[PDB]
Amino acid sequence: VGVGTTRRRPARIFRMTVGAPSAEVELVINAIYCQVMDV
Amino acid sequence: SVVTKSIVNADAEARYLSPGELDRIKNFVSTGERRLRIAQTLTENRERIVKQAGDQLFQKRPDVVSPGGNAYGEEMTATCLRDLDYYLRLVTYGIVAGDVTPIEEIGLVGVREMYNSLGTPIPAVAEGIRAMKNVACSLLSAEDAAEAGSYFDFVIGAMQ
Amino acid sequence: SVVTKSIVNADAEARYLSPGELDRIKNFVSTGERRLRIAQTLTENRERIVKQAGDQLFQKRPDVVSPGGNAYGEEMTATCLRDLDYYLRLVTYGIVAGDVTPIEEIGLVGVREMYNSLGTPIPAVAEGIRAMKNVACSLLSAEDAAEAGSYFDFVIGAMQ
Amino acid sequence: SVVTKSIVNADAEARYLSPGELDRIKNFVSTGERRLRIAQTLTENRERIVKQAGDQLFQKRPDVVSPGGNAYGEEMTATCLRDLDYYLRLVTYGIVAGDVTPIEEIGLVGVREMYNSLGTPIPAVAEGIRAMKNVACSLLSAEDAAEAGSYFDFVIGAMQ
Amino acid sequence: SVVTKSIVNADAEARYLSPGELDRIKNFVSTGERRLRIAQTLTENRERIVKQAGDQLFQKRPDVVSPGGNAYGEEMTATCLRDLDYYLRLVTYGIVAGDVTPIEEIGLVGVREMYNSLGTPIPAVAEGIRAMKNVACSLLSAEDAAEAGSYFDFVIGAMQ
Amino acid sequence: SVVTKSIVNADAEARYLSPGELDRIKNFVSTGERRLRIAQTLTENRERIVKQAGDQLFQKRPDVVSPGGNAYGEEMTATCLRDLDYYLRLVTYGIVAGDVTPIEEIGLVGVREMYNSLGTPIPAVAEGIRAMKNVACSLLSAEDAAEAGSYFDFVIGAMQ
Amino acid sequence: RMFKITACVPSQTRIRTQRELQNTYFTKLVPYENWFREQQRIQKMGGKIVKVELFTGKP
Amino acid sequence: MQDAITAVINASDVQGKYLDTAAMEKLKAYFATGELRVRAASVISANAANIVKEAVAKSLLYSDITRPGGNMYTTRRYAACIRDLDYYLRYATYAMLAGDPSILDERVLNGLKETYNSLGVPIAATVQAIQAMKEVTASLVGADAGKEMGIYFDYICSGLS
Amino acid sequence: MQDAITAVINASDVQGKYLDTAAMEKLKAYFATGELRVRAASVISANAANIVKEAVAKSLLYSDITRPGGNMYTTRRYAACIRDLDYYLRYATYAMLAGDPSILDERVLNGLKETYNSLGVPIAATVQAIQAMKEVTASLVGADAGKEMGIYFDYICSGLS
Amino acid sequence: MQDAITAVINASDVQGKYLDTAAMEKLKAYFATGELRVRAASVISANAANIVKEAVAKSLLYSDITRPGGNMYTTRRYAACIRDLDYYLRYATYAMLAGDPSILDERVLNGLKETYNSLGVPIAATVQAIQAMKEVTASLVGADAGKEMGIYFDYICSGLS
Amino acid sequence: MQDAITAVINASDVQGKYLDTAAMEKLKAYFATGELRVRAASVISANAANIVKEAVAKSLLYSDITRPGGNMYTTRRYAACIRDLDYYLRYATYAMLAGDPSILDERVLNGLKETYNSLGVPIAATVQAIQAMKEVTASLVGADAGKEMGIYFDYICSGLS
Amino acid sequence: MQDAITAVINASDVQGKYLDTAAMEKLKAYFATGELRVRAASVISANAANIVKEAVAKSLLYSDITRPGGNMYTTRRYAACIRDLDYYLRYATYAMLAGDPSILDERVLNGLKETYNSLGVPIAATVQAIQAMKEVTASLVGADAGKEMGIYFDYICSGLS
Ligand SMILES: CCC1=C(C)/C(=C/C2=NC(=C\c3[nH]c(/C=C4\NC(=O)[C@H](C)[C@H]4CC)c(C)c3CCC(=O)O)/C(CCC(=O)O)=C2C)NC1=O
Ligand SMILES: CCC1=C(C)/C(=C/C2=NC(=C\c3[nH]c(/C=C4\NC(=O)[C@H](C)[C@H]4CC)c(C)c3CCC(=O)O)/C(CCC(=O)O)=C2C)NC1=O
Ligand SMILES: CCC1=C(C)/C(=C/C2=NC(=C\c3[nH]c(/C=C4\NC(=O)[C@H](C)[C@H]4CC)c(C)c3CCC(=O)O)/C(CCC(=O)O)=C2C)NC1=O
Ligand SMILES: CCC1=C(C)/C(=C/C2=NC(=C\c3[nH]c(/C=C4\NC(=O)[C@H](C)[C@H]4CC)c(C)c3CCC(=O)O)/C(CCC(=O)O)=C2C)NC1=O
Ligand SMILES: CCC1=C(C)/C(=C/C2=NC(=C\c3[nH]c(/C=C4\NC(=O)[C@H](C)[C@H]4CC)c(C)c3CCC(=O)O)/C(CCC(=O)O)=C2C)NC1=O
Ligand SMILES: CCC1=C(C)/C(=C/C2=NC(=C\c3[nH]c(/C=C4\NC(=O)[C@H](C)[C@H]4CC)c(C)c3CCC(=O)O)/C(CCC(=O)O)=C2C)NC1=O
Ligand SMILES: CCC1=C(C)/C(=C/C2=NC(=C\c3[nH]c(/C=C4\NC(=O)[C@H](C)[C@H]4CC)c(C)c3CCC(=O)O)/C(CCC(=O)O)=C2C)NC1=O
Ligand SMILES: CCC1=C(C)/C(=C/C2=NC(=C\c3[nH]c(/C=C4\NC(=O)[C@H](C)[C@H]4CC)c(C)c3CCC(=O)O)/C(CCC(=O)O)=C2C)NC1=O
Repeated sequence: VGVGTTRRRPARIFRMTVGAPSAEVELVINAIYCQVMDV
Repeated sequence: SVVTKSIVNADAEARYLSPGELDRIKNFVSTGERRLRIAQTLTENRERIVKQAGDQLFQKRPDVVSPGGNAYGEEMTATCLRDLDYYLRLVTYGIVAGDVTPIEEIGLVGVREMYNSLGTPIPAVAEGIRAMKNVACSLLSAEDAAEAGSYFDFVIGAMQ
Repeated sequence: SVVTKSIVNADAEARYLSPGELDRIKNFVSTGERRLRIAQTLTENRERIVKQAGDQLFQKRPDVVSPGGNAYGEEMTATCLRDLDYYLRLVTYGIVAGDVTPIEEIGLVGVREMYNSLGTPIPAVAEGIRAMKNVACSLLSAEDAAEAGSYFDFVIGAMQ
Repeated sequence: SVVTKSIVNADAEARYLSPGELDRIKNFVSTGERRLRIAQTLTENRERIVKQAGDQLFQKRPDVVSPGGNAYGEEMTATCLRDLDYYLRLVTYGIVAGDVTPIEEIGLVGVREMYNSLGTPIPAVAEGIRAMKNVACSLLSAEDAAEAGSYFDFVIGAMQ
Repeated sequence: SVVTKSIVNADAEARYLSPGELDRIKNFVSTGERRLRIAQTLTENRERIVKQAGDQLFQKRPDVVSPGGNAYGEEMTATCLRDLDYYLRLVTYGIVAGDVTPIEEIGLVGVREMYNSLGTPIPAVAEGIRAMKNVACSLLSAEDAAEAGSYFDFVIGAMQ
Repeated sequence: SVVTKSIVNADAEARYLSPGELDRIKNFVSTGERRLRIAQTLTENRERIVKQAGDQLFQKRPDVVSPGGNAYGEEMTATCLRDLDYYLRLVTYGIVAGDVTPIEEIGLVGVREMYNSLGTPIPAVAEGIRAMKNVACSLLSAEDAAEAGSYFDFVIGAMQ
Repeated sequence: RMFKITACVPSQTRIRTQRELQNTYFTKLVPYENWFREQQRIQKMGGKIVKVELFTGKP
Repeated sequence: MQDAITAVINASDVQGKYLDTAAMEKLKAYFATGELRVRAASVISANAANIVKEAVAKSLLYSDITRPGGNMYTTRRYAACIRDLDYYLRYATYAMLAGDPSILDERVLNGLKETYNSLGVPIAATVQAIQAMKEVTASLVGADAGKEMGIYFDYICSGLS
Repeated sequence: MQDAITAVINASDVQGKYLDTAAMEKLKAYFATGELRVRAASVISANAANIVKEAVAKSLLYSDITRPGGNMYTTRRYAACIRDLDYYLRYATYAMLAGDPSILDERVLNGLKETYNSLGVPIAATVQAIQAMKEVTASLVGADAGKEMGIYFDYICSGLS
Repeated sequence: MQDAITAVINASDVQGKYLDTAAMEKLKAYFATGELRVRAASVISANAANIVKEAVAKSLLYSDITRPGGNMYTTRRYAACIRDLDYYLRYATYAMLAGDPSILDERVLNGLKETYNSLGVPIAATVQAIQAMKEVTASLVGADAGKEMGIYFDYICSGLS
Repeated sequence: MQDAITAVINASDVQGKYLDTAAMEKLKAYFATGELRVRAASVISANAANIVKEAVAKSLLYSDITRPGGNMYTTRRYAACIRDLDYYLRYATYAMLAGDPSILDERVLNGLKETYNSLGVPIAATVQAIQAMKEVTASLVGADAGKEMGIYFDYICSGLS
Repeated sequence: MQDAITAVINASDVQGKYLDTAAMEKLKAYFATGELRVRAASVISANAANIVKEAVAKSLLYSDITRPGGNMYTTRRYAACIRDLDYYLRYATYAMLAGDPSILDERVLNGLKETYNSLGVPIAATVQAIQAMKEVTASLVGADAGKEMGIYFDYICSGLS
């Protein structure tokens, strides 16, 4: 019985930060809605 | 591009490009000529594909093609076909790039708003994309058709 | 795996796997056999590879193994060889995986903190991995050395 | 300074310092003469302490002065002495302030990053700081050595 | 305690206790015997001081004692005096602790809301506290009165 | 205005004004004539109502008018009356507007702090406002008194 | 009514590995009530207030 | 932000006297006109999407701006262009209902011309399209409502400036 | 999350031994399955919306659940039901490609049953819908792909119930 | 921020030199005045509210600024006027006790002039109120304490400039 | 909040009584032993890194815990383990300075056992590591101070088990 | 951001026409250079610490900047200088992989001059250091990689303004 590396390893998440104007800006926008509001 | 997407992820992580990510870019370099050849074929047969797919789309959605639809009259149908041609050119650009992000910037952003402003039916646009996929399968090799079909499938989702 | 990294990106994007991402997964499927063969070679020559690497690392920085050094004494030198062997096994896992995902979760997250606590020199550990890279290139085929060298190089950069 | 830390707390509170906070200010005012006297001793014997501490550090960690160490050669060793002198003068400034905050602002923030990039061993630098503290204990009165030892120990902990 | 408040700040900053904070604790312990002697003197003379201060407060604010004031009638005046006595005991506890935190926990947190609910005049209560402070300063020895004055001044500021 | 407040809510929704909200605005348009006539009557009797309310307030709080009170002295009483009249004029403006929010923005925001700076009792100011409300109800018609009572109730809440 | 304020705060306490230039120098718009707390917070951080301007027409 | 009645109240507050009889007369006239304005505004809200489409057809349809590189020749650009026109219409509707264009100038026109100039969007061309939309909207709404629509369109012309 | 290759690597790390022959053939099984997996994933993405529509039509449409008071008898409720089904389908497609149920356990099936219970949405109704979606997906993907997709979807349905 | 000792240390750090006897004399002056400054600062804290009230009356007692249209002629405006002066007094008291004015300039003066210019509030009127506060604080605290309070108030006047 | 002196004050506050002789004696004892506690706490902070290194060497290292599959096999787990010991020591020394075991229960021991159980940390191994720290800390601090530190360390262990 | 392929796509989109044969030849040249660029980027990551060390030593070691009052005479400033230099090297390396400097200019060169002006750092001294780093990087990577790296570093030098 040996615990594998997945022993509370993956709780973290991708971090969304603003930047230069691109279509990815709406991905950041989506993230803001997705987290501040619980969609 | 594929390099653009991978570099975007790496820049967010603030890490130099990972070995696997670099390998992905190297694979893009290896298959660049084949991707360009497929794109050149699409551009070469662009007009014929447009005509055949237009006939199939009109058959699928007769009401739009007929008067009393969005493509009511020759002029309205021609404008609709011109918009479809712009879609096809964007699809060729995306297939050459290997990443659907350029196509998404060209057409996917606010696509629902544009279709609503025109009044035209989004499902019929999607059906036209499917007809283009069948024509592309006819005019491409089996390996080429699969990749082109994948990009076209992203286009179908964009139509929805 | 490379598929695992792509899945993580897709989950963040809240979208099905991109066509290009699936293409890289297909490339990983194709290269599974070659990667497994390279990993088998490393595992087969495991003892000699890290033995030569240990001699090279101790030659490059004799204070690791000298009196007053972190690994002074036979038992601590064997423990140093074990740490190198842990890294070698992780590199073999990563070569099979086709991505940095296996190594990053084991030996590339917080490794600086752990080594600082015990007292072992991080720069000397990095040099030891470099010595392993040279030995592996000697013991592998030219393009096998390139891929294995890439995974090794990510490990070395992580130590920095 | 003690006044500076009190000012920070007061800035957040937007309220006048409580009687206990004022008592802390009064204690610093009462011991200002003691702090100046201790600083007088340290500054007067500063150069001798630096040279003695250099001898002690080289004895305890000869690897630093050994071939391949950072302080190999007269120029590098002189740079080591200058760095130790900068730390000692910073300690004197902090002792005069009465709080480790002035020393922390001047240095020891990012010191790990800077020294590790330079290539000198952080543990060896910490050992030199410890030798300086021992020399100060020998050269100063016990009551002054208590305060001076405390500020020295804060520097040692930051180095760790 | 003052040491307790410093420990709270240190825990929030996620750092071991600062040398200055430790010095604050040492000074408080050294002065603790005098602090408790002053506190015991205040407790011993608490009743007489309470009576004198109550007379002075009524003289300064006759309307409050008179009908149409919060302390209208003997019973209302008695409840007013009881609240003052509880505040005096809390002030003694704060002086003994060497920090205003014990007094702040007991009262002055939401005290304005309590006064608004009851209708009792906050400025008159503050003046009564000031009268008690003057009488207590006269009653205590000069060194003890100096500390007691600071604690009482903090209470007066909370009242205002 | 009430329509303006509804417009602000509609702007936050980023949608055109709600059907019920527009109907309420139309009702306000009809009610404007009654509001104007009632306001004209209130303005005509404003001075007399102010004098009567001042006498009632002096009866309620003789101590405030007397020495040792906020209105002690002719000058202090005159400033008190000016504040009461300014609040009455603001109340008339708010009633004419039909929006309690405009009156709250102009005054009664932080009014407790303003009264604290002046030294006047908020409860005594409230009692004066209540006397003015009773006089205004008598001066106005029964329908006008009902609206005036609502505005006075908002003023009473601000006073408390 | 809101104010367009631009201020630059040095990140002395945390030498952030992730890109922090945007946070180091920024231009933002804050409500008039928000401006009191935001100016105090920027002062607490120690950043210099490059500019204060009023987007609203009337002072 | 200021209502029409609130603006009269603000003037009286600055004066330090109760609202004048002439100001009260202006408020009463505003209420009387507001009833008709409100009915027309409800009509405008119901046909807002149709009005936007008509203006876009009048100018944007079959235009060089629609042709590639015309600053509206993208899916994102087209969505933004239509959205900006609709937002201008909504803010103008609020201004017409209030009787004061101060709110529209305060938020919608606050640096909008400068931002559009930085973006490169043609402010004058958009203003011409907005004027055509204003004419059509005024015709549908009526003459009295067209007068209010004219005030909102004048604010739009100032925004073009 | 985990993959087939990643899970074998985890097991080897637990054991503390370099790649064995057993490890080699487990990994090789994943390598062989990759072609089937990726082809099926492309098909699933292409017909994803149609899959949801077919599943609810086969199971919950034209039923009391759709009729008033059935937890799906609102526009918002119906949209939410379709959304949750799409969430399960997307994570299941991920997990099918990955080869391991760790993704479904970590994200899809975390607290879902308790939240569904407190809301009052029927776990049994969701399970029936998931099985219907599995049937539609197997038909679209193909026989070999349907077997794997069945395993992953089975994990989601079993965890929900 | 800075203190007297901290400012001397900053100058010494820029110089790079060991502690100087002249710097020790300056620090000794700070230590010698610190005890009296601490007692005076406690007095200022005790009577802070009364000092603010007296200064507010001196500058604004039946003032035209209080009268309608005077920019302090609102409940919110009057409260804000009180609040700013109170904050300035507290920060100035801390600066006077510290013996260094740089912290006061950075925390309070930085951006204050720009904000006051945008608001349109009269800097000179605030400076007159600040001078009245300095006079009242000097009277309550004493002449020796008033000298330190005067230095802090002079820095406040410079910030108004 | 709870400290030794503060807890005596809090009990007296609940009674409402003025300071008793017994309360004065207990507070005097806290004042009396503060000197030894303070000096030892400074020593602990100075040699904190060496203490956790010694503790893991004496208890948690060169065993199955750090060998594969032992919950420390990976660098992430090892870093968290030494970090956890460091936090244990830091809050323990906080509490040792305070003199009251209540502080550690408020922060260190609030849900700690449940968290460790959920993550799979060996409770016994953590307890033995804490005991090893107790030996090392006693050696550095000295017997008189270490005995006081040992009581609060042991309270942490009791909370864990 | 932007890449070489993305730039070709942007030109084609502005044209509104399918890719020309000459444009395709430009894309083919990018594909040809990609292999060397990718290997060079991997080499840069492996020797990144060595590159930073050598460049920093050549630029400012044993200099007035290191000496007291030289603005790199604090440990925090020294670390921050290394951090800024490493960020410059890394972002430029990613741009070198892309083959297009637009991403580097947008991400790193926007507002950098204003921020450095506020910081007081010598942009010209940083430019000399970056040029020295370009020389060292060219030496380590090789001639072909050095030429592209030099062009990107020249773009960084232009952004230093
Ligand atoms: C680069 C991305 C992009 C696209 C794609 C785009 C499309 C686009 N489609 C338009 C209209 C239109 N689009 C359609 C579309 C259709 N009607 C049908 O019956 C079919 C189902 C369907 C296509 C097969 C029609 C009919 C119009 C004219 C609207 C009308 O006048 O009734 C117009 C307005 C007229 C014009 O071109 O000036 C644009 C700009 N604009 C863009 O910037
Ligand atoms: C309480 C709110 C609420 C609504 C409104 C609602 C509507 C609703 N409409 C449905 C079907 C449908 N709705 C339509 C609608 C139309 N087809 C047309 O040609 C017209 C343009 C249009 C109506 C005028 C059609 C055709 C179906 C059947 C779809 C099918 O199964 O093929 C269904 C699925 C079948 C079912 O009931 O199980 C629902 C749930 N459900 C709700 O909970
Ligand atoms: C871990 C991933 C995850 C899950 C599983 C999840 C489920 C989830 N489902 C919810 C509600 C809901 N879910 C349904 C779904 C259904 N209606 C039906 O008829 C079917 C039997 C069924 C599925 C097909 C409905 C109707 C609601 C309530 C919607 C409402 O009335 O507001 C809610 C409450 C918030 C809301 O209303 O959306 C959550 C959080 N959220 C998550 O983040
Ligand atoms: C337009 C909104 C508005 C209001 C209302 C307002 C009130 C206001 N009331 C004041 C004073 C005062 N207010 C009172 C009030 C009272 N004393 C009593 O005994 C009564 C219970 C009560 C009145 C019914 C008194 C006595 C003063 C003078 C106090 C002094 O300054 O010495 C002052 C200070 C002196 C001055 O005017 O400069 C202001 C500004 N300011 C405003 O901008
Ligand atoms: C670090 C301490 C600090 C300062 C100094 C500061 C300045 C400051 N003063 C303000 C407002 C204000 N300040 C005043 C002050 C005055 N009006 C007068 O007639 C007098 C001459 C004068 C007082 C002596 C007024 C009236 C406002 C409100 C402006 C308005 O809306 O009309 C505001 C706007 C936000 C608010 O309502 O607080 C700021 C930010 N902010 C701060 O955090
Ligand atoms: C999966 C990630 C991972 C790794 C790699 C790992 C290694 C590891 N190396 C250790 C020790 C050590 N590591 C070294 C390392 C070195 N000394 C030198 O001179 C060289 C420069 C260098 C290696 C080449 C030494 C000397 C020790 C023993 C320390 C001692 O007991 O004095 C220890 C502590 C003793 C023990 O095994 O209990 C661990 C856990 N643990 C992990 O969880
Ligand atoms: C005011 C705070 C502060 C400090 C402390 C500081 C340190 C500092 N140490 C340096 C170098 C150095 N530091 C060391 C340090 C050591 N080598 C050893 O063997 C010992 C263990 C140890 C000292 C006891 C060495 C050897 C160098 C020279 C590196 C080289 O030239 O290759 C340098 C670069 C050369 C120069 O001074 O120009 C700086 C700036 N800078 C600062 O602003
Ligand atoms: C997108 C990549 C990126 C860059 C380039 C960047 C620049 C940058 N450099 C900074 C600091 C700094 N940069 C330096 C740099 C130098 N001092 C010297 O003597 C040298 C000539 C030079 C280095 C070559 C210094 C000293 C500071 C600290 C200034 C301070 O707050 O005191 C800061 C302030 C915040 C911080 O501490 O990080 C930024 C934002 N930020 C970024 O996100």
